[PDB]
Amino acid sequence: SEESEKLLKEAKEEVRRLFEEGRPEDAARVAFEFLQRLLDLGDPDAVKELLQFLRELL
Repeated sequence: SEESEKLLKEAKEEVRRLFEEGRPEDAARVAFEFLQRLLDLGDPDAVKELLQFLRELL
């Protein structure tokens, strides 16, 4: 819902800010943590959107 929507934007802006500073492995741990959250929230569209957001960044 709104909570999935807020977490999704936060996931995008944090994994991007970690990637742009270095840490290719810290940025991926935070994405994997955020993917599982949104999964358990029951929002597969939010995990699908985050995954597409990440692939384009790399």
